[PDB]
Amino acid sequence: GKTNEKFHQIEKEFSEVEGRIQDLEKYVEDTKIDLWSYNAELLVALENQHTIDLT
Amino acid sequence: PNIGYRPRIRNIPSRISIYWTIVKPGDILLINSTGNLIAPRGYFKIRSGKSSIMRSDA
Amino acid sequence: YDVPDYASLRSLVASSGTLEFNNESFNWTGVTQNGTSSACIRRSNNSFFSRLNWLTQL
Amino acid sequence: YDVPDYASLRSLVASSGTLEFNNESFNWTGVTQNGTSSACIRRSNNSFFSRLNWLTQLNFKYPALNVTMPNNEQFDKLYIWGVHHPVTDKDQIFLYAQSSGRITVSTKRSQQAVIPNIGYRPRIRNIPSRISIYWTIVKPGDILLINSTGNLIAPRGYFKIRSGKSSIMRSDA
Ligand SMILES: *[C@@H]1O[C@H](CO)[C@@H](O[C@@H]2O[C@H](CO)[C@@H](O[C@@H]3O[C@H](CO[C@H]4O[C@H](CO)[C@@H](O)[C@H](O)[C@@H]4O)[C@@H](O)[C@H](O[C@H]4O[C@H](CO)[C@@H](O)[C@H](O)[C@@H]4O)[C@@H]3O)[C@H](O)[C@H]2NC(C)=O)[C@H](O)[C@H]1NC(C)=O
Ligand SMILES: *[C@@H]1O[C@H](CO)[C@@H](O[C@@H]2O[C@H](CO)[C@@H](O[C@@H]3O[C@H](CO[C@H]4O[C@H](CO)[C@@H](O)[C@H](O)[C@@H]4O)[C@@H](O)[C@H](O[C@H]4O[C@H](CO)[C@@H](O)[C@H](O)[C@@H]4O)[C@@H]3O)[C@H](O)[C@H]2NC(C)=O)[C@H](O)[C@H]1NC(C)=O
Ligand SMILES: *[C@@H]1O[C@H](CO)[C@@H](O[C@@H]2O[C@H](CO)[C@@H](O[C@@H]3O[C@H](CO[C@H]4O[C@H](CO)[C@@H](O)[C@H](O)[C@@H]4O)[C@@H](O)[C@H](O[C@H]4O[C@H](CO)[C@@H](O)[C@H](O)[C@@H]4O)[C@@H]3O)[C@H](O)[C@H]2NC(C)=O)[C@H](O)[C@H]1NC(C)=O
Ligand SMILES: *[C@@H]1O[C@H](CO)[C@@H](O[C@@H]2O[C@H](CO)[C@@H](O[C@@H]3O[C@H](CO[C@H]4O[C@H](CO)[C@@H](O)[C@H](O)[C@@H]4O)[C@@H](O)[C@H](O[C@H]4O[C@H](CO)[C@@H](O)[C@H](O)[C@@H]4O)[C@@H]3O)[C@H](O)[C@H]2NC(C)=O)[C@H](O)[C@H]1NC(C)=O
Ligand SMILES: *[C@@H]1O[C@H](CO)[C@@H](O)[C@H](O)[C@H]1NC(C)=O
Ligand SMILES: *[C@@H]1O[C@H](CO)[C@@H](O)[C@H](O)[C@H]1NC(C)=O
Ligand SMILES: *[C@@H]1O[C@H](CO)[C@@H](O)[C@H](O)[C@H]1NC(C)=O
Ligand SMILES: *[C@@H]1O[C@H](CO)[C@@H](O)[C@H](O)[C@H]1NC(C)=O
Repeated sequence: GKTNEKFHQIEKEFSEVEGRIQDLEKYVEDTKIDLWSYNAELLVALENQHTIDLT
Repeated sequence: PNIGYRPRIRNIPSRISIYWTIVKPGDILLINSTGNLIAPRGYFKIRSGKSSIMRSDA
Repeated sequence: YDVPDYASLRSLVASSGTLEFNNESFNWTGVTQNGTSSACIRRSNNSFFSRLNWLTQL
Repeated sequence: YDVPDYASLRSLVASSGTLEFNNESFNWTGVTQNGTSSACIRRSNNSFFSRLNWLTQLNFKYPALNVTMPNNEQFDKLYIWGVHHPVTDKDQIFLYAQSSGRITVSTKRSQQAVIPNIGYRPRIRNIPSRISIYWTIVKPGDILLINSTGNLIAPRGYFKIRSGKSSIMRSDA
C-alpha cells in the first residue's frame, strides 16, 4: 500500500515504425523497466537476508 | 495545398490535412485564405488534468 | 483525412480530457458554407464533419 | 546527395539488417530512363546509383508520370526515391522541359509532396546540384502511387525490411 500514482505518460507501444523519436521512446521506457527490475531484486534480497538473520 | 492524385479510399481520391492552433488569453486569431480552406466552426476548451488515452480490448 | 502530426494532436487533446465545443459566429461572406460530401453519410444524407466547415465558391 | 532526415533513415535500415533488393517492373513511358552522370564513375564509365533511376526528357517532351505499384505480398516494403534539384532554369528546361516541377508520392495512410528548389550550391566533385532522398514504407495491402511532372529520381524496386537484433556501429577496430 505504498504505491505512487501516474496519470499521463508517453506511448510505450508503437505500430508504425518511425525514425529517431520512436527509438528514443523505446529506450527511455526500457531504461526505467530494467532499473526498477534491479531495484526490486535488491530490495527483496536485502530484506530476506535481514529477516533470516534476525530470526 | 498540393494538387495531386492519391489512392482511393471510399471512392474518394482527395485528402484533407488537419492543423490545430492554440490561442492564449488576450491573443487574436487571424485566418486569411484564398481557397482550399476547411474553416473551423468553433473553439475547443482545453485544460490541464489527470486525463489520458489508452488502447485496450477489455 | 490525414493529420501531419497525429501523435501531437492525440496527446494534447487526451491530456485535456474534455470536448466542450462552443460555436462561434464567423463572417464568411461571399462563399457558400456547409459543404457536403457523398463519402460521409449522416442519416442517409450527404454531410461532413460536424466541427468543420467546407467553403465552396459562390 | 543530401538526406533531409539522415538519422531516421540510418536507424530503420540498420535495425532491419537486410538489403534484399528486388527489381520491380514500372511503366515509365514517354521518358528516357537510366540517366548517367560524370561524377559517379563505374568501370571507367558514366553511371549513377544502382538502386535509383534518373528520368530525362524524350524528344523535348515530358508527360506526367502516373504509375501505381500495389503491394500484394505479406511483408512491409521500403521504397527509396529521390528528388533532384537543378542549378539554373536553363538546366531545368534542358532536362525536364518544364519550368516548374512537382513530385507527389502518396499511399493510403500517408502522402509526401516535395517541390524542387532550383538554386546554386557549393561544388562537390565539380557538381553544383543536390539530390534529396526520401523513403516510403508500404504496408501489406497498401497501394503506392507515384505522380510527378519532373525532377523525379524514380526507384528501381523495393527494399525488404524486418525486425531483428541488427544494429550499426562506428569503430576502427
Ligand atoms: C492515375 O493512377 C491512379 C492509380 O492510383 C488512378 O486511380 C484509379 O482510377 C481508377 C479509375 O479512375 C479507379 O477505378 C475505380 O474504382 C472505383 C472503386 O472501386 C471499388 O468499387 C467498385 C464498384 O463501384 C468495385 O467493382 C471495385 O472492385 C472496388 O471495390 C469504382 O467505383 C470505379 O468504377 C467506375 O468504372 C466502372 C467501370 O469499370 C463503372 O461501371 C463505374 O460506374 C465507375 O464509372 C472505378 O473502377 C481506381 O480505384 C483508382 N485507384 C487505383 C489504386 O487504381 C487514376 O485514375 C490515374 N489517373 C488517370 C487520369 O487515369
Ligand atoms: C489576406 O487578406 C487580404 C484581404 O482580402 C487579401 O488581399 C486581397 O487579395 C486579393 C487577391 O486576389 C486581391 O485581389 C486582386 O487585387 C488586385 C489589385 O488590383 C487593384 O488595384 C490596382 C492598382 O494597384 C487597380 O489597377 C485594379 O483595377 C484593382 O483595383 C487585382 O489586380 C487582381 O485582379 C486579378 O483578378 C481579376 C479577377 O477578379 C483578374 O481579371 C485579373 O487579371 C487578376 O488576375 C485581384 O482582384 C485583393 O485586392 C486584396 N485586397 C486588398 C484589400 O488588398 C490577401 O490576398 C490575403 N492573403 C492571402 C495569402 O490570401
Ligand atoms: C555563384 O557563386 C558560386 C560560389 O559558390 C559560384 O560557384 C563557383 O563557380 C566557379 C566557376 O563557375 C567554380 O570554379 C570552377 O571550379 C572547378 C573545380 O575546381 C577544382 O578543379 C580545378 C581543375 O579543374 C582546380 O584547378 C581547382 O583548384 C579545384 O580543385 C573547375 O574545374 C572550373 O574550371 C573552369 O574554369 C577554368 C579556368 O579557371 C577552365 O580552365 C576549366 O576548363 C573550367 O572551364 C572552375 O574553376 C567554383 O568552384 C564554384 N564554387 C565556389 C565555391 O566558388 C557560381 O559560379 C556563381 N554563379 C555564377 C553565375 O557565376
Ligand atoms: C497526376 O497525374 C495526372 C495524370 O497524368 C496529371 O494530369 C495531367 O497533368 C498535365 C499537366 O501538364 C496535363 O497537361 C495539361 O493539360 C491541360 C488541359 O487542357 C486540355 O483540356 C482543355 C479543356 O479543359 C482543352 O481545351 C485542351 O485542348 C486540352 O485538351 C492543357 O491545357 C495543358 O497545356 C499546357 O501545355 C501545352 C504544351 O503541351 C502548352 O502549349 C499550353 O500552353 C499549356 O501550358 C497541358 O497539356 C494533363 O492533361 C493531365 N492529364 C489528365 C488526364 O488530367 C497530373 O498533373 C499529376 N499531378 C501532378 C502534381 O503532377
Ligand atoms: C463581414 O465582412 C464584411 C466585409 O465586406 C463587412 O462589411 C461586414 O460588416 C462584416 N460583418 C461582421 C459581422 O463583422
Ligand atoms: C450550416 O449548418 C448549421 C447547422 O448544421 C446551421 O446552424 C447554419 O445556419 C448553416 N449555415 C448556412 C449558411 O446554411
Ligand atoms: C503504361 O501506360 C500506358 C499509358 O499510355 C498504357 O497504355 C500502358 O498499357 C501501360 N503499361 C502497363 C504495362 O501498365
Ligand atoms: C536500364 O538498365 C538496366 C540495367 O542497368 C536494364 O535492365 C534496363 O533494361 C535498362 N532500361 C533501359 C530503358 O535502357
